[PDB]
Amino acid sequence: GSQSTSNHLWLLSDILGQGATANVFRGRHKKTGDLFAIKVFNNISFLRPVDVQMREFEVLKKLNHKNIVKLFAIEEETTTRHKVLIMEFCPCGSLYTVLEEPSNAYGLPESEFLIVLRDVVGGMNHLRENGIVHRNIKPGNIMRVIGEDGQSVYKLTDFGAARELEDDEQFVSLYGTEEYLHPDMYERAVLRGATVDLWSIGVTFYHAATGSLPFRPFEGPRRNKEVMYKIITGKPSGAISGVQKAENGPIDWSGDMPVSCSLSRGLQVLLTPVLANILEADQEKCWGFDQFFAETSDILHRMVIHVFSLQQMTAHKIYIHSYNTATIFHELVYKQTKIISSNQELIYEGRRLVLEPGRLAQHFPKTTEENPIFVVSRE
Amino acid sequence: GSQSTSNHLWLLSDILGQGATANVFRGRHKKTGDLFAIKVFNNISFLRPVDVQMREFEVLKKLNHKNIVKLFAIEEETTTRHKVLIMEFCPCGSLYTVLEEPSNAYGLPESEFLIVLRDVVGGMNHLRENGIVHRNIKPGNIMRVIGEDGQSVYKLTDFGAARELEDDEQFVSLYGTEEYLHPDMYERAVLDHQKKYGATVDLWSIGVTFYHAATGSLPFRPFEGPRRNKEVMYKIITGKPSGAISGVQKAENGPIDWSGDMPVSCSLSRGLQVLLTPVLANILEADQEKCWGFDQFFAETSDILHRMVIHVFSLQQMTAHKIYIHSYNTATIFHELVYKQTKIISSNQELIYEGRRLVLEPGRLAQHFPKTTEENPIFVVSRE
Ligand SMILES: O=C(NCCCNc1nc(Nc2cccc(NC(=O)N3CCCC3)c2)ncc1I)c1cccs1
Ligand SMILES: O=C(NCCCNc1nc(Nc2cccc(NC(=O)N3CCCC3)c2)ncc1I)c1cccs1
Repeated sequence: GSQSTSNHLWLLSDILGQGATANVFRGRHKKTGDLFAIKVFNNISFLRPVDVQMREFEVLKKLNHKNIVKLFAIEEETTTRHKVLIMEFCPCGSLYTVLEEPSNAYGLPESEFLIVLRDVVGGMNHLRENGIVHRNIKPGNIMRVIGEDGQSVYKLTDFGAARELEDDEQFVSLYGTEEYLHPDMYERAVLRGATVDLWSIGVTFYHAATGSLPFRPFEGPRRNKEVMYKIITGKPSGAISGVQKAENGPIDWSGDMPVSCSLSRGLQVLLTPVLANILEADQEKCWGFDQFFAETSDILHRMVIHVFSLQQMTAHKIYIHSYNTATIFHELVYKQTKIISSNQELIYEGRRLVLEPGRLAQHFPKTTEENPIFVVSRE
Repeated sequence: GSQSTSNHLWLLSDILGQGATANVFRGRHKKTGDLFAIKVFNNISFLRPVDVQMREFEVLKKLNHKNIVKLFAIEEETTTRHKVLIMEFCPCGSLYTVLEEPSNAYGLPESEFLIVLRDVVGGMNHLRENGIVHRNIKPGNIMRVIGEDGQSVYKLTDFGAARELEDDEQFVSLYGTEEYLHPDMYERAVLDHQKKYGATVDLWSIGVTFYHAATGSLPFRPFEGPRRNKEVMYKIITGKPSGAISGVQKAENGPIDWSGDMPVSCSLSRGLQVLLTPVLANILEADQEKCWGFDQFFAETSDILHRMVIHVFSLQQMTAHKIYIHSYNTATIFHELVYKQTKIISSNQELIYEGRRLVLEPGRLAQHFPKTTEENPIFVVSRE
């Protein structure tokens, strides 16, 4: 069948998404023919507590960002009178289907990954500025939109398990007397969450970088659930992935990106610390947000100088800040090349290149994979 | 100063209750003049997420029981149009004020206590049947109402911190796929963690409440009292050896005196204490894997409520004894309970009732024993 509102119309066979509590359909405005995604809650859904039901509406009401799938309106279904959500339609689908593309079997292209990095981060920041916590971030609900400039824009959606956090202050005054409180209640209301998203993002970022999941059972994630729980909960600090090659074999843990990572070493080495800190179940040790945004911004504010090592026959991306000196450039070159700065001899556009030790990165000549700054070691 | 709605009117001076997010006032209905309690929220309270604000209302919409303060209507205040709660008014007040009665300084009388036990369990069962957790139960919240027989009825109220908890079991794959879920989320995604947790916090509060009612004292007492010294309070509640039902700080910065038993000054029969302490001990456990479930709690407490009393008097020590026994319990178990309180070996146990040696058949049921009273009790002497 079909359903509608006074402004929109959709067919139930036009499913875009299915979940425990709701479906999302592709609909059209009755007068313009403009496309929208309509989220409609199911009967099961109405058995949850009313205040829980109210959460998503309240969360989406708070958000308006380029990296959050846009809420256009809340309308009433003509027959049921049930409130539905009218949202931005993203005909390209999600980071899920992108990752299904073969060309992306060992990770997104470096530029597209950086896009993912920028947009997911921008979305998180927005959730954080609004006291929101999503709790179920996955490639499947990070939607892709081809922007004005032909470039992808990513946008978060599916805030079904989301909720607003509050500072404790409103709760505490709430209990007058403490003599009857449970220890936990006491701890919470007398003496004195969000990091769950950071974990999901960490895993999402891992998947985008490698085409693989960081933690997986030998049998695969869906089938071995016991194993999975031990892996993520028994994870050595600093580790980024743990895999089981054995039927009931031990977990091979790693602190670095796998060898087939689609990203340059330049970026791998920046990305790793970020993952290691967010993929920390112990809330004590996981990064807080202000640090997460700061470290990722530090990745995104860098420019790239393309280097090619002629002695090693390898290509390199140097992630440097526009204000960084040449001294620093050479140091970043050594970090990947293992050619001491003293022995680094450069060549640009067929002629030898010499850099004042105090020149600035934004005044280096323009480089490209096709036209890089060559390095060689001169003993 | 005063406020109003279409139907009710209250004077700001007539405050019945006062808290962080709301006040409760005594009002009258504009036509009938019937008294009611009215809960009015403060502005600060509206800074909370709307869904949180909703809860108390959505809770009170679900509840209907004799042990839960009744909701009459949700109306709007005339000047602000904010929603207010029209509630059953309880002139008598709460279990808290009852316990402020001099005669209750060492606990309630067995008769009230048993009533308090029954009602609280009844209400807590209603909450549990509706997935609710109160979270802030205390004598101050437990309202007292005179029933038709002149007997007390107790009723829960003040659901300011309450919420209705989702049963995770009811749905399949609430979260679509798990590969990206934080471990806590994964747990909820595949494992009654939240419902089992929320449940216990009310059990604890109920424990402290019953201990208070039975003794006139709080079980966990820093030397300066709970309000004065929160670090110790916490250490005591957090550091309590299992089986312990109280911890008291006798002196300043002194060690703690732990007890697994009721204090000797307790106003309850030993018959009742022996039954109550294991209940107190298993709900006053901070340890999730050690504490009782709700089901045990209900089974164990109803075990107490569905026992009959047989009044015995021991000629040995000249003392009276309440013997808590099930209508289906046998003579065998009766002499057992008697010895536990009397120390008279079962065999030496010679009984006298209404001036005649009582010969209990070996297997007859405690339902077919003589009806006793504190005034007409079975006497028991040793035949040595
Ligand atoms: O939201 C959810 N899940 C997120 C998805 C559904 N929800 C929305 N979906 C779109 N757009 C969309 C959807 C599906 C497929 C596609 N297209 C493709 O996949 N293509 C086309 C080109 C290659 C493959 C686009 N917009 C806005 C929304 I809100 C939920 C699932 C269960 C409860 S909620
Ligand atoms: O709910 C709360 N606190 C619980 C109570 C307030 N709320 C209600 N209160 C009554 N009745 C009532 C109350 C207080 C006192 C009395 N009477 C006395 O104290 N007496 C009478 C004789 C001697 C002293 C009666 N009914 C229904 C309700 I809802 C809150 C405190 C802060 C926010 S909420």
